[PDB]
Amino acid sequence: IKEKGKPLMLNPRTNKGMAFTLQERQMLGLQGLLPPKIETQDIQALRFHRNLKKMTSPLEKYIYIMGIQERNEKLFYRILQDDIESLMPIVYTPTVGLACSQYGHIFRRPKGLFISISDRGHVRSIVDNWPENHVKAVVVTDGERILGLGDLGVYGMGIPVGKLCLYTACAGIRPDRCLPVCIDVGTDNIALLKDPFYMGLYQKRDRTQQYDDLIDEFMKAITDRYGRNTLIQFEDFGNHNAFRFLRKYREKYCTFNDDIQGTAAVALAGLLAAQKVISKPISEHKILFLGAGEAALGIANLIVMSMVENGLSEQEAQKKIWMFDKYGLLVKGRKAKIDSYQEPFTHSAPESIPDTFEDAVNILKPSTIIGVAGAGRLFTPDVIRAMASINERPVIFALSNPTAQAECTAEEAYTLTEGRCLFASGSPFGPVKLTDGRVFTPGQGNNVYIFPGVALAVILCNTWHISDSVFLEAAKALTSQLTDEELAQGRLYPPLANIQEVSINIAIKVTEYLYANKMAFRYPEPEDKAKYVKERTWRSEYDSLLPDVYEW
Amino acid sequence: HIKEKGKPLMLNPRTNKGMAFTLQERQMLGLQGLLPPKIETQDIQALRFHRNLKKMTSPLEKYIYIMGIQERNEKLFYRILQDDIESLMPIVYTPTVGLACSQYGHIFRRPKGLFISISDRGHVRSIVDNWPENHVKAVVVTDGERILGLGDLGVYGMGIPVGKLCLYTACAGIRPDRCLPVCIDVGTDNIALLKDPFYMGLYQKRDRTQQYDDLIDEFMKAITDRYGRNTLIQFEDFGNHNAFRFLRKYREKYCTFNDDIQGTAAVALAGLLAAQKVISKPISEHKILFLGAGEAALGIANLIVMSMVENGLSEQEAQKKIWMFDKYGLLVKGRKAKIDSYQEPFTHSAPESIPDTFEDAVNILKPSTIIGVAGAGRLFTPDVIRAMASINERPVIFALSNPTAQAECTAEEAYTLTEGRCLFASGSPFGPVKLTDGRVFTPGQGNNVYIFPGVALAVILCNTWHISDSVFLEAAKALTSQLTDEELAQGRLYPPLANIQEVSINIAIKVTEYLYANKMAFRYPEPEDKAKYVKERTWRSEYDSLLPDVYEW
Amino acid sequence: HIKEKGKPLMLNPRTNKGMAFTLQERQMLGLQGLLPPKIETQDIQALRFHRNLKKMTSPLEKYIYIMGIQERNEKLFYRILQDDIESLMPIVYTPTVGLACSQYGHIFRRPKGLFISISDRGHVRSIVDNWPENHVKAVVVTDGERILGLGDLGVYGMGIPVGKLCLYTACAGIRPDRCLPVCIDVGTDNIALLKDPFYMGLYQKRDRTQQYDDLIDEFMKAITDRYGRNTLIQFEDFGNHNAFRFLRKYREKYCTFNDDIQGTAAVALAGLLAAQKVISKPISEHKILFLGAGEAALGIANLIVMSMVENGLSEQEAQKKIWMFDKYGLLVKGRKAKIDSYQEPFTHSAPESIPDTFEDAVNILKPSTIIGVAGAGRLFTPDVIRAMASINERPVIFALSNPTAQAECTAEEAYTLTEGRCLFASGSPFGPVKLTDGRVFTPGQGNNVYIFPGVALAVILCNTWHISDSVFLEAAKALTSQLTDEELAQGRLYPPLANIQEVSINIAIKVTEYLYANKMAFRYPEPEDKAKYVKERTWRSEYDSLLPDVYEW
Ligand SMILES: NC(=O)c1ccc[n+]([C@@H]2O[C@H](COP(=O)([O-])OP(=O)(O)OC[C@H]3O[C@@H](n4cnc5c(N)ncnc54)[C@H](O)[C@@H]3O)[C@@H](O)[C@H]2O)c1
Ligand SMILES: NC(=O)c1ccc[n+]([C@@H]2O[C@H](COP(=O)([O-])OP(=O)(O)OC[C@H]3O[C@@H](n4cnc5c(N)ncnc54)[C@H](O)[C@@H]3O)[C@@H](O)[C@H]2O)c1
Ligand SMILES: NC(=O)c1ccc[n+]([C@@H]2O[C@H](COP(=O)([O-])OP(=O)(O)OC[C@H]3O[C@@H](n4cnc5c(N)ncnc54)[C@H](O)[C@@H]3O)[C@@H](O)[C@H]2O)c1
Ligand SMILES: NC(=O)c1ccc[n+]([C@@H]2O[C@H](COP(=O)([O-])OP(=O)(O)OC[C@H]3O[C@@H](n4cnc5c(N)ncnc54)[C@H](O)[C@@H]3O)[C@@H](O)[C@H]2O)c1
Ligand SMILES: NC(=O)c1ccc[n+]([C@@H]2O[C@H](COP(=O)([O-])OP(=O)(O)OC[C@H]3O[C@@H](n4cnc5c(N)ncnc54)[C@H](O)[C@@H]3O)[C@@H](O)[C@H]2O)c1
Ligand SMILES: NC(=O)c1ccc[n+]([C@@H]2O[C@H](COP(=O)([O-])OP(=O)(O)OC[C@H]3O[C@@H](n4cnc5c(N)ncnc54)[C@H](O)[C@@H]3O)[C@@H](O)[C@H]2O)c1
Ligand SMILES: O=C(O)/C=C/C(=O)O
Ligand SMILES: O=C(O)/C=C/C(=O)O
Ligand SMILES: O=C(O)/C=C/C(=O)O
Ligand SMILES: O=C([O-])C(O)C(=O)[O-]
Ligand SMILES: O=C([O-])C(O)C(=O)[O-]
Ligand SMILES: O=C([O-])C(O)C(=O)[O-]
Ligand SMILES: [Mg+2]
Ligand SMILES: [Mg+2]
Ligand SMILES: [Mg+2]
Repeated sequence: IKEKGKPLMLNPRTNKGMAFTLQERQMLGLQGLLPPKIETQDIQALRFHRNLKKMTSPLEKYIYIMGIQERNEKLFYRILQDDIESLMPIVYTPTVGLACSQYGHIFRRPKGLFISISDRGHVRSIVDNWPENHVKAVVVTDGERILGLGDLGVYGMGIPVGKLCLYTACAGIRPDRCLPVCIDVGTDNIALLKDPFYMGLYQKRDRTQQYDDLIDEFMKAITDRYGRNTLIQFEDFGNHNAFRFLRKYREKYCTFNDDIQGTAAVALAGLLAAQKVISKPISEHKILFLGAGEAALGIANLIVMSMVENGLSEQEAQKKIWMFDKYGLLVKGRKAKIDSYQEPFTHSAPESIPDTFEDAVNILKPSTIIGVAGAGRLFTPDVIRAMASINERPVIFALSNPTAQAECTAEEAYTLTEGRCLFASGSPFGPVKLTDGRVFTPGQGNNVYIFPGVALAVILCNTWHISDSVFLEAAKALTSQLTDEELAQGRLYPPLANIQEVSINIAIKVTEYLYANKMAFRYPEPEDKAKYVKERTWRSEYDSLLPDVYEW
Repeated sequence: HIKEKGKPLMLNPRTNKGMAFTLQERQMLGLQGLLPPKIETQDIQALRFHRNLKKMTSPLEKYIYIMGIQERNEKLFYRILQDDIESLMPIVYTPTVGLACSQYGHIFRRPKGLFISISDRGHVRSIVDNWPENHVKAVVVTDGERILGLGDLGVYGMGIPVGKLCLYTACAGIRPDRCLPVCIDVGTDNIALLKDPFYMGLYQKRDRTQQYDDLIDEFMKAITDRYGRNTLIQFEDFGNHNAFRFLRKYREKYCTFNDDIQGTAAVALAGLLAAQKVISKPISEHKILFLGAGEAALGIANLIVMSMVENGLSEQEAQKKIWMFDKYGLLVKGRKAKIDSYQEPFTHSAPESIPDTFEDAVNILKPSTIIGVAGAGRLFTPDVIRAMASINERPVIFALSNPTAQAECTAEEAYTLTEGRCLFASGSPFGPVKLTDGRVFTPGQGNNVYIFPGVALAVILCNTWHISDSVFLEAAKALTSQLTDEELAQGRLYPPLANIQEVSINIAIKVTEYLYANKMAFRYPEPEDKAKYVKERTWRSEYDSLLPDVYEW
Repeated sequence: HIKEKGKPLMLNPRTNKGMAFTLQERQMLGLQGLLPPKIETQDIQALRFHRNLKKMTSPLEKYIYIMGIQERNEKLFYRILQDDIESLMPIVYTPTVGLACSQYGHIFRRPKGLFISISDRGHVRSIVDNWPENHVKAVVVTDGERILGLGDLGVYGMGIPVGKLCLYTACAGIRPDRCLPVCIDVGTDNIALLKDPFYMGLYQKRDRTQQYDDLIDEFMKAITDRYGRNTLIQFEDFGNHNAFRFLRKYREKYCTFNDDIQGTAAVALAGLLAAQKVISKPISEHKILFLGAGEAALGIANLIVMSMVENGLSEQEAQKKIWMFDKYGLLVKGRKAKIDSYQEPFTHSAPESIPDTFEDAVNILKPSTIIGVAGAGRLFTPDVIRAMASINERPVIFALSNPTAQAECTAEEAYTLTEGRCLFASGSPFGPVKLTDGRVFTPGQGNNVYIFPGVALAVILCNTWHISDSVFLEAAKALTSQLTDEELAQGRLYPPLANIQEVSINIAIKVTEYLYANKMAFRYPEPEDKAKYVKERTWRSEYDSLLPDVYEW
């Protein structure tokens, strides 16, 4: 450290609080600025857990926890490590959605970097104002699709912040390497345009060429300063923007879209867990999507990929996937629009065309339904019953976030199918106990299981581009951790409590893959990939700040 | 002008404006992108705070929130306090500060002052040199032995100096960067705190050896060696034995007063003088009974004596009108319970019947004014109050013990049980009391917050070197002289807390006029307009421009 | 963009522009008033420097002045060097750097690199972490045992790494903030320096135990642990024993070369190849006699062998054409004086008469080329030169020892005593020589300054991990291929120092083309235009704008 005195306490990266040793206090001029008491991290973690028990509302817990990030960074990640299953719903979905919805009302300090359309031509100067020099990972949003909550504008910054908290908490990616970015080009959210506390420009979303040119400039500005292999994770962008940006940049920059590719990886891993229980033939698979956007087309393309990898044709796989959007079932000649990514999953109309999603369950008789509409409880009791009628063990994935936007609950799923269904949710549900005393612990089909492990590997390997097949390996490495006990309880994913261990093992496997496929440019290639990744994880343990005094 | 730019301007609460950093400021000082594109006014920030607060329940949750602002955006903190000081005084000051000190270590996020332990001994100078501010003018110091009526809280007592200096700035516009809260940690005799794993002081019993005196000496020297021999040092919540002997040892050697003796003396008297204006009771017929013979008791009594002496009476026949009743019973000549030097002048020949209870002391001595400063709970019982309503047409009842739980009685039971005839003041805030007959009594708060800001400002601006007991007499006069007829007519013996800013400045003005008149001011030259002089040197909560001066040649 | 403003921008020579700080820059960055109202161009600053210099006498006074600039205004320093590198090369480099190192401690004002002593042992990491620059790409390191021909100068030798890295930037446009000069102090065997009170190293004799190897190891690890395993480490002036065993121990384990072996090998060869172009002497008839069998001797010999081997000859019959004559006399099989591993291939069966002097070795062996690398003075005597002019129509005479005093002979006495028939190169600079018959010979300087910049730039930009002897062979080819006919026609066996910038960049370009072709480059992606790639990444001496980006919304 180059600074001494009070600045060590005002900088949350360095502030240890009362856990500054007596030597550190004397040698760095902190003596008297701290109480005479000298604490351990274990005492601070305890103080935190005592105060958290007295708190009632999840938002109040979010303001407290996220407050600690701006006061004592080490302690922030220590309390996250202490019980991440407990705190995931608070720092992440669903509470982060509540946080974003009124970000401007709970604001205390900015977090991450803000690039506005008014800053077009000057984005380098902005990027140059970020104090950290060795940034390896960027999570960026323009706030247009923040979960199922729609266009929240600059309020969307809460999502990148949450994502990069989990980079560190799960994978042990260095916080000071992490850069959360919000692109502000306006918002079409009229409620926010008359909110006097809104933190963005008071304008409707700029959709001219200035938009595309701004994202170009942001991409050039980031890599110019930090490195051409700088990982840029796109999050909660609008459908149209999500896709064309992913394709326009995936060959030019080290990028991926968490909502398309990250979701695809966690969904499949869930379906591969389900298929290990069911053990049905790969020919008797009809997958029906509620929603035909980022998450739908993403998951679909990666299913096809593992089906092609595991037996049948590419054209055989696409006829097995069906999609029902806002306008009706995706069928050739339908009056409503079809984009180029929806083409492979749009089919010639069947005998009768469904009006509602329940009619589509009965007509198509699918073995698995997946909900990514962000449109609320559309896996109605009838849809769930009909799905349990048609299948001995139906697969119901209600992945939409947050909880209110979810297609159905864990209880609704396990009850109406009499404990037959294999269930995963995007937002976390607790264990379900049915009338006959059977306990079902639902798994969370959320891209939190992927993006950390993937990100760490891509960084540590100095990888330049991320193919769809990297998300296949993560999908395989996630399910390859699920034990027989955990699946006997109905979990299609390992427990959220072990997501650290899971994300590390995923990074190791994705590391091995990237090296074996000439995608790693970190010379020299390490022998023990396990020990390589494990000895490079950031730790929440306080470091020594004492200068090296010695001998002569 | 600022010496630093970039992220450090936001990490420093002295300089952080949040989204009130102008576009130009963001671009020139390298903040562009580090803040949301939104540019805000303090008015918008202020409004964000109030909507958040309306909306919390527990007073302690409000304390953690408001005091949090002081470590994020200092300007906004004081703007918040200024917007509605009466609302927030209960939260930042008595009683909620007591609740906060009682678990200071359970709610700790950042330190908020200078900590000088008994281990830090012979090295106090280097610790004072670790304080980042160069021009400190005002120290409030405690050892935590007498935090309100909550007794020995040790380092947990730091909450009190912090609160006091927030009010230096909020009431008198004394500059925060010139303010230094200090906690002297010599251990605590509070066994509950020694068993608490979150305690912030040394895990040891209160050191009462020579080393305690040697440490306070070294502190007084270290502070004045760095910041100046006329650096204001306010002693707060030190506990009877130490408060007095330190006041006397240092009052002529440094620029130092004890707030719990002299401050509370001045506000009590100002309350008694406001009471005199409605009663007009002949001076000879006055009789004051104190519940307690401690710091506040003896402080208030010495300023009453001085006021009586100034108005005709002699020292001896003024002291004869003051009785005191401590934990061992009434104070009379040759009792089993001890009588210290300061208590002797008020220890009189035993009456006919020596009372065992305080109610007996009322019915015997038949006092006109009753002052409670015991910190021992609800000792002004309904029967104590009734007896006062019987003996006196207009009984004066000052229940000054803090916090609210330790007060001798409420406003409710004072105004009720005297049939709205009493003249009442509390130490801790009470709301207006409506009696069955429809009359609405608004109780005034006899708390030293009405004194220490104005006096402190005057002393600082006048470069005063030593504070006489006579300054506090002038403070009391200055304070009561601002009480309007209409406010005295609703039962207020003090101006409302809502106006404590202008009251505090007016006190400061009057005290500077006095300090100059009596050749106690050492600021050259003497200004012509003392009102204009004080008013133009008050710190403002309005954001300063941080823009470099850019101009054409 | 800069992180700091105010006086610190002037106290840091990396950022100080002096009066070239624009009005806007002064006002926004808080420099207004700290600088004279005058605003200047680098052209005016440059002009101020040259008028001051024209006008000093002693070379050492010029060295103290120019090297002073590097610690005041770095941009201006390199601008100065760039304006006229040929003029100032004698002052900042050989020979005046030798004079400077010989009394480095008498002229000391500021330190100019990283000092790692044998006392600093097991703690080398913390010392490397004290260097304020985060992105070091190029280290030049010495232990001071072999500073030029001046031998063991200890810490006084630090002058040499400083000089080398100034030329990294001046010649190859390698970024100064990425450059780290290092001095390893393990004591000195120089008794004169141990008696000097101004000596800058430990007052102890050169430690030659295991701890010396353990320290160099720890240095190699500490540097690469912080800055990267492919961090270029140039070994300079280490002394025969250590130079070779460290080169071999580390050449395949780190990105490291020895400049006094491999650099001087490449420039010597480039000189010999330029000589071949005018003589066209059949390969079989070549015979090279070295005065010295040290670092430079063995380095140059190994690159000659490789060039001959590439052009048809075998290893054995190439080595048979190289003879060496050290301090003990000629090197032949089974002599009293020792023969180390690296010397064996060149140690041949004794001729008819074993010479006692070097002149005898010429008259016996009748060599076509004579190379002096003894650092032992004027050993190429008039009779040595005459004998060469007799034996050879066009004798090749390379007097490469540095500095000027230690050179084997001058240009004057080479061109004179061979009647302007010799092909000559010096290690230290000589002016043009006009003979009585009117012909004017311009001597070229066979000095490794022509190699280490270009090679270093290539290695850095190509992210090369290990340097093969073959890279230096390509450097030699690249260097001589820039020698024009007109320059070779005035007696230059090297391009002029005036053009060393573009020569150094062209070397770098050619070496990058080679490193990529032979899969030694690890910078992804491979660029299409290698010339454009190198040229667009050179550091420029032109001031950068330090203005915050201010713009309207
Ligand atoms: N669990 C996870 O890890 C994860 C990851 C990414 C996205 N999601 C969630 O998926 C949901 C949508 O994500 P997206 O990025 O695909 O959004 P999107 O805009 O790309 O896609 C929405 C799709 O759903 C359709 N739809 C909307 N309302 C409908 C209705 N009532 N009936 C039928 N179809 C309807 C739309 O027409 C569109 O095709 C959100 O709730 C989001 O938070 C979850
Ligand atoms: N309103 C104000 O401005 C203000 C200022 C200072 C102190 N106070 C309050 O006054 C109280 C005491 O302050 P202090 O510094 O004088 O304390 P202190 O320690 O100096 O003395 C307390 C006195 O009360 C007596 N006492 C204790 N218990 C008693 C009982 N049951 N019956 C009768 N007497 C009893 C003690 O013997 C002693 O004489 C505290 O609650 C404090 O918060 C209020
Ligand atoms: N137009 C105006 O508003 C106006 C006019 C004249 C002076 N001033 C102010 O007065 C100051 C001049 O200082 P000076 O050195 O001549 O001493 P001074 O004579 O003005 O003040 C006397 C002492 O009180 C201190 N002091 C003044 N204001 C204070 C505050 N708000 N909080 C704490 N301490 C305070 C000073 O540091 C000094 O030690 C300037 O900072 C200036 O802002 C303002
Ligand atoms: N970032 C810079 O500009 C900079 C400056 C000085 C030195 N260095 C580097 O320091 C290196 C020493 O270790 P290393 O980085 O090579 O280890 P490494 O090569 O094993 O690390 C591989 C990559 O992942 C990054 N990385 C390692 N641990 C990480 C973590 N916990 N979170 C996020 N990213 C992580 C590294 O920065 C590197 O880019 C040198 O190789 C040198 O190149 C970098
Ligand atoms: N021009 C250049 O680029 C360049 C590069 C490196 C070294 N040099 C110079 O070459 C000289 C030696 O360098 P080195 O590293 O090879 O030194 P070294 O210590 O490796 O060896 C010097 C050699 O010269 C021999 N020698 C010494 N005195 C002699 C004498 N009187 N007669 C014959 N031989 C004698 C020694 O025995 C030894 O073989 C130094 O002056 C040095 O400055 C020049
Ligand atoms: N138009 C232009 O002039 C232009 C175009 C492209 C890049 N650049 C420059 O190239 C750099 C990009 O760096 P990168 O991280 O992509 O590595 P890189 O691939 O450009 O360079 C390869 C290695 O050489 C180093 N390097 C480059 N120039 C150097 C110098 N002058 N001195 C010392 N070391 C040097 C780098 O740090 C890196 O380790 C930028 O700093 C930029 O100024 C300039
Ligand atoms: O409204 C603000 O800018 C800051 C609020 C806070 O720090 O609480
Ligand atoms: O206990 C600490 O040191 C910090 C606590 C917090 O920031 O809340
Ligand atoms: O500045 C100088 O000239 C010398 C400094 C020193 O000897 O330390
Ligand atoms: O953050 C998430 O959980 C996911 O990316 C989503 O958009 O629903
Ligand atoms: O702080 C106070 O309100 C007072 O000084 C007391 O001690 O009660
Ligand atoms: O520095 C030089 O010129 C050369 O490396 C030498 O050692 O003579
Ligand atoms: Mg998302
Ligand atoms: Mg008090
Ligand atoms: Mg050398």
